[PDB]
Amino acid sequence: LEEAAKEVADEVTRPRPSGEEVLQDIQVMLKSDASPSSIRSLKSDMMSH
Amino acid sequence: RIQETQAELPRGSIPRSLEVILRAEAVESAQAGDKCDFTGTLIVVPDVSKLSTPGARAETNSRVSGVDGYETEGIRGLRALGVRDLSYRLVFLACCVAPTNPRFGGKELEQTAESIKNQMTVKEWEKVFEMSQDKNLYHNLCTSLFPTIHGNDEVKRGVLLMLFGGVPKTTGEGTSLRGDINVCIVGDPSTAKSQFLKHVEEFSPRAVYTSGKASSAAGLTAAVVRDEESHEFVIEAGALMLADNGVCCIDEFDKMDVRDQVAIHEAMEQQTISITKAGVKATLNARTSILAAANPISGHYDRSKSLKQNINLSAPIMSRFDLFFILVDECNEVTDYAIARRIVDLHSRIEESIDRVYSLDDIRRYLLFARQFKPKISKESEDFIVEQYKHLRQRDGSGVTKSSWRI
Amino acid sequence: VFGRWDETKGEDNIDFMPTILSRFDMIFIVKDEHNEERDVMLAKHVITL
Amino acid sequence: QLYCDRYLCDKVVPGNRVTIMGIYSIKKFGLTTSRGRDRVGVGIRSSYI
Amino acid sequence: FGGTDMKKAIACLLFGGSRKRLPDGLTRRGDINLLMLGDPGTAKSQLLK
Amino acid sequence: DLKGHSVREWVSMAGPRLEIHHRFKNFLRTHVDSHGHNVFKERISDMCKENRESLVVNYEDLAAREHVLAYFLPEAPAELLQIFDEAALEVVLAMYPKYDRITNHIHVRISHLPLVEELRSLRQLHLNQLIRTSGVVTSCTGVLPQLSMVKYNCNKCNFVLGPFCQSQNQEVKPGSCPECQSAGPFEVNMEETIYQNYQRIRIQESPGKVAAGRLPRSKDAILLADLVDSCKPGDEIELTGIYHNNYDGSLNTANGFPVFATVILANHVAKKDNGELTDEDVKMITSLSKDQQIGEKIFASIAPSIYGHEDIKRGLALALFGGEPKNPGGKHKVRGDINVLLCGDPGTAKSQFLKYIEKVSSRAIFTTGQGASAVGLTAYVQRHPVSREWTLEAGALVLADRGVCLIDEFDKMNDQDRTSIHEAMEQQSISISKAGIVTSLQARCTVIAAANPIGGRYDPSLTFSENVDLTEPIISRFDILCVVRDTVDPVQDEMLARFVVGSHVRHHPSNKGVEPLPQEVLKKYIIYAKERVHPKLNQMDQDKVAKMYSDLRKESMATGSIPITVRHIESMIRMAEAHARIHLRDYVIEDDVNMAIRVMLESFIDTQKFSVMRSMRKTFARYLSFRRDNNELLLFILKQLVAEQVTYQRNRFGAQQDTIEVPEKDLVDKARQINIHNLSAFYDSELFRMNKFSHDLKRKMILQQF
Ligand SMILES: Nc1ncnc2c1ncn2[C@@H]1O[C@H](COP(=O)(O)OP(=O)(O)OP(=O)(O)O)[C@@H](O)[C@H]1O
Ligand SMILES: Nc1ncnc2c1ncn2[C@@H]1O[C@H](COP(=O)(O)OP(=O)(O)O)[C@@H](O)[C@H]1O
Ligand SMILES: Nc1ncnc2c1ncn2[C@@H]1O[C@H](COP(=O)(O)OP(=O)(O)O)[C@@H](O)[C@H]1O
Ligand SMILES: [Mg+2]
Ligand SMILES: [Mg+2]
Ligand SMILES: [Mg+2]
Ligand SMILES: [Zn+2]
Repeated sequence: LEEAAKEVADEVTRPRPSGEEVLQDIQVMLKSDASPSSIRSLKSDMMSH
Repeated sequence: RIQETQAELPRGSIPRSLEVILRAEAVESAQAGDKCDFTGTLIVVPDVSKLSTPGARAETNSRVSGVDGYETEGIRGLRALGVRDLSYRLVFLACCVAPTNPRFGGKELEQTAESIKNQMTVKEWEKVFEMSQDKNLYHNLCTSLFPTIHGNDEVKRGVLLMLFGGVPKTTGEGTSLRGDINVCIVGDPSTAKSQFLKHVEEFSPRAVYTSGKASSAAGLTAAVVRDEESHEFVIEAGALMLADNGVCCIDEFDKMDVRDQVAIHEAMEQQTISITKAGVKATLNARTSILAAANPISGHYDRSKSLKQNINLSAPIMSRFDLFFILVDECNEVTDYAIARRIVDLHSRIEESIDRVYSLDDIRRYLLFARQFKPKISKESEDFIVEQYKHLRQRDGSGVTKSSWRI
Repeated sequence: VFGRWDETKGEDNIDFMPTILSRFDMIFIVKDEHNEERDVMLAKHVITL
Repeated sequence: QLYCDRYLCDKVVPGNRVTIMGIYSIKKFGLTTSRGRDRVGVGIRSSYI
Repeated sequence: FGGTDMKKAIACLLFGGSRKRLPDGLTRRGDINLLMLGDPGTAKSQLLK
Repeated sequence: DLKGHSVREWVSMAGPRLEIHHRFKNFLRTHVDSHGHNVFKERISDMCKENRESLVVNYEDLAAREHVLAYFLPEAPAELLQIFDEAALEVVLAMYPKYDRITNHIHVRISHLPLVEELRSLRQLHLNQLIRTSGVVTSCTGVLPQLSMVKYNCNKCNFVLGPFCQSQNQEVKPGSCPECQSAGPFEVNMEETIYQNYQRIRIQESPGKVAAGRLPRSKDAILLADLVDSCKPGDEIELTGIYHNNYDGSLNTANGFPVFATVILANHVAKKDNGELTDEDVKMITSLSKDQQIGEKIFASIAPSIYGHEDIKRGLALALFGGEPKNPGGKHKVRGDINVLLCGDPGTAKSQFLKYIEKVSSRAIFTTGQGASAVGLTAYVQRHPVSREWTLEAGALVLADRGVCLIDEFDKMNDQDRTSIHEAMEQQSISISKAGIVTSLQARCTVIAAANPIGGRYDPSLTFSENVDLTEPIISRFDILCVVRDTVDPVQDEMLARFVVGSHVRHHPSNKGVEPLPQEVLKKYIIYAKERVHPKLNQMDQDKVAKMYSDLRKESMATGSIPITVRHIESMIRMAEAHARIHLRDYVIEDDVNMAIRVMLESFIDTQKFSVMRSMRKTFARYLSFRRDNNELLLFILKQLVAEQVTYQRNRFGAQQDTIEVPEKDLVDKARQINIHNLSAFYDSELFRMNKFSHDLKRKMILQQF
């Protein structure tokens, strides 16, 4: 997703003023409307999710 | 870890401590605060500790010499020659542990009354049974426990009853009922408060004597240190733990800091010491009677004031002392003569001049036995207790003169 | 100073030094000594609750 | 323990109530566990988000 | 209930005056400070809250 | 059969291993019951119902049906338990073939293992054996994720090294990777690894179970994957597990003696205890709510172990139920909490009251004004002593955010404790600005405090505020101020003495209540109070209340007294809402208002000096005697006259006499003064007889025995 964002940002800022020639990495922060789960619920089945 | 007994100490010296190793069956035989005899061998254990200087060291006797590029110098040279420091420390390896002064000559071992009686010899229980049947045993115990003290009979009686103690109980709701009495002696100078406390310390097993401003909270209750060998924590018992099921004798109680008075108060409340320190938490257990001696404010007890106005003990502390004994120096020529006579007789006839009807060992056996009894309260005792309480409260009413402290 | 502003001890009901009372743009004194028909105040509390 | 990154850094201060979204993950620094007095536990790695 | 003048003064505090810095570098504060002295039942803690 | 050479090696062999497998399968299928029920059938049904992966096998019946396995199991519990787990797994798959997608592993726990060794008696004789101990959990880590079936990345070719089983006693380390044959570095692949829950608890001996001169020993246990969070610090548990030695605990590092550290691989944890569900239990709650005397029953059912103090009990019941918090708009915040302050001279059960409230309520934490408690009033941030974790130790006030903060020795707080309590009682939140933390974490507790008066005895000639070491800002934050008052009444002294001596008699370790209403058991009572799920509201009288406050103002500013204020009617509203909640009403009714008025006025009137207290007792007596029947009013008058007489007697007779008496006439006169005029039921009353009173109509005398 972040590589995709880098590409899309490239093709919407194209062309860029000189000095801004190298395309930047885009960090994709992500949010949701789901209700948070308990910190006590962080068992082992949630590892890497 | 054991340490040198007090009678062995030379002048100007701190008591030496050595660590003894207990093995397979001797392994739980010595408890903190126990006077014990250890039979075994003194051994050396290689300990890793230097930088006093390079010292004695071991190395191979084989005459090797590193080649160019591999010169046996430096750390490579020390490693190649097998060089190690010969540093040692002395450790006792005990095959057997016994109490230094056994209570019953028969055999140690759940501690029921029958277990204690079986633990004795035949003559020992002859004596225990004899003194149990002794009419006038109360007076005899008071006189044989405090021979060198003149007068102060009430203080002797109260300290004796403290030594015997009441019955602990647990309520169905979980409330714990204190079953051992605390006594505080308040008095003018030189009325022998410290002497009562010293008598009880030297008589009682599991008795600890501490003073006012010489003890920190950790040394009074509990301290935690880490086990040098394992991942666990070893708990250092303080004064109120070594006095568990015994007596803590706090002399100069009025001079104790509040940071320490709170710890005494907590132990006197719920008979425990909960410690959370240095990685471990643990609820220790302190079923200790307290024998305290306090000086009055300004040194001299003022009979025209309440007990609260005379001692700087906090109300939380005072409220949970069973008996307060005021030892006022009255300047009576007759009592001056009597006290002087007893003191001079003590100093003239040292080993004699005490004729106590029961030896301290006999009383210790007798007390270890009698502490296993849990008397009930009969119905008539209920009724009489209620009547006595009504009278005691009637003492507290108006009209009549003020008492030193309320009922 | 005492707990209730009493007019018998005016100017003695404040224990602030003169250099603090200078720092305050407005100083309000509030009393409660006497009014029978401040009873609408009772009704107001009941209404609000 | 939380691990923030490029623009998640300094987005919050101590005392903030936050809702965190992230990967429940373990530290991967090379299966070299030789701790001292404590840690009787084997196969255990430090968790973070 | 009541306390209308005090409420107006509170509104003035809430907006505040103008903070000046004179050319010599000295500053005049713009913030208003109020003191409420009164009997202990009047809603003046309520008003601070 | 059996009897090879070594039990562990005996059951490691293929023959006996497979034979044990089939024997345990047979036991699982065919151990029916004492009455033909096939307990394992519906046990597996309950397990697979809520995805529980844990099968508890009793030891008693396993020793009954198949004693050879029951002999083998303690000696070689690792292997026998592995066998049991796999046999149970395939039995379950037979019963629920779909269930194999869930956890692919059944944990056989073992209960009632016969011989229980205590923590201090564990030896190396017990190593690698299944033991039962018992103790108290002192510490407990968080649930950690432990590698279970761990896959690695060869970070030379990125091949994922196949799943390796992580044992409890050795760090799994791969050799080469099978593709590129690098011995080189590997890393856990954390996306394809599976983990299991891991928890390390410490269990010491129960302090009661420790001998006279001896310290409690402690052990570490390991909870795995279904056992985690079954224990909490302070729990007394029965722990069954393998007394385990051989993982990495051996002091080989020249630190000293070559000793082995030991752990228990927990197999089974039994918590020895009895918190709220309120399911289907609501109909009986409403049933006794219909009593129309439930209020007195509830007032009578709190602190059953404390004699007397009926008014403190009623106030504490109101505090337990509490009022209605409201915030008109978002700019005017009124609490619903009812805060109680007990100030009374010593030995009057205030500490006992606080202890009871802590027992009966959820979210109650007990703290003391001295330094004698686990939790203090003030927030701080520190490395925790035992967990070593940098934690924000939010104080006692916020730990009871929707509960009760019980503060004993309230008069003995520090300056900073007083500031904390003032902020919590005033704004209902705590403001930290300590380390780098700037936060306002909130504390909406009811504060019940116990204080001793200045000088150790309450002085009725002074106001409440001037014989307690508290400032007015603190005293004003309490809805109920209970002035506890230790006076020598022979009748109540006898009653209390009988009460406490009876308590001491019935709790003697060998062999291990006076109101018109039956007490209510604390269990349905906790549940009843927990029926605060329904809020409550009031649309009732305002002219009576307004007139009452106006009259109170005129009196309390005529007399030079503590003036009634608004907060007194707001507290009266809280107490009315609480009283309505006690009856589950959902509307304040005139009796709720009247009782709240009586309580608010009792609290406000007892806190005046003696002259003002008498005057207000007189002028407001009609408000003050609501639901206060004739029998108790008359008993109070009679006690007053008899005490007057006793003081008169003992002032110049040295002591009070026997058969203390008083005429009929003056009692009649005072009963008229309060408009009784009918004393006959008073003389026939149970309450008259109970107080050691007697009516002597021969001479119009009434007298006490003592
Ligand atoms: N109705 C009662 N009134 C007074 N005391 C009672 C009553 N019932 C029982 N008691 C006993 O009185 C003892 C007093 O202890 P408690 O700690 O309750 O007093 P306290 O009010 O905290 O005193 P202090 O102010 O000195 O701390 C308790 O052990 C309790 O068992
Ligand atoms: N009956 C007695 N009354 C007072 N003092 C006594 C009595 N018998 C002995 N003494 C002596 O008085 C001395 C002072 O006692 P001590 O307890 O040290 O003083 P304090 O009571 O101030 O602590 C002791 O050496 C003790 O032997
Ligand atoms: N008009 C009013 N005058 C006085 N008190 C009021 C008024 N309206 C409401 N109150 C209430 O009086 C109660 C006590 O007031 P408080 O805020 O404690 O004032 P203070 O801190 O000055 O005593 C508060 O609950 C407040 O909401
Ligand atoms: Mg002395
Ligand atoms: Mg205020
Ligand atoms: Mg108390
Ligand atoms: Zn590879």
